[PDB]
Amino acid sequence: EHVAFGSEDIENTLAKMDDGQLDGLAFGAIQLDGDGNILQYNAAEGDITGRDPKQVIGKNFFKDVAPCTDSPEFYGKFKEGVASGNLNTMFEYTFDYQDTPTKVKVHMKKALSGDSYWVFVKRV
Ligand SMILES: *C(=O)/C=C/c1ccc(O)cc1
Repeated sequence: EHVAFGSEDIENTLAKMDDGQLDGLAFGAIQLDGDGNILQYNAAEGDITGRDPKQVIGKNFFKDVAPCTDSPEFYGKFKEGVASGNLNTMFEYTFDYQDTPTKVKVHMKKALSGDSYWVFVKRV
């Protein structure tokens, strides 16, 4: 899939993409509901993080899968955006729960229709 990380229309291009289409992206992509439950999780993310994309669907990202992101700097920004109904933030972060610390760039952006939210990830 020919889509770049951080592109200004990314929510339109990814919108309603099925699981197989998402696996073709060059960067990690997760779709969360407003509570942080995982709706979609692509192959590129599983390769970065080691998690199995099939097993994490339905788990809570902030409680279960990613406690290192349960902080003001990640989860706090997510819940603020869910509450306001808009979200578009990009920052660097370190994942250090199930592996050696790994630095990434994260882009969280509200998905175009409904009340769903994207978390995009690439290595830095
Ligand atoms: C810290 O606990 C981060 C964990 C994590 C980040 C991203 C993922 O896709 C899965 C786990």
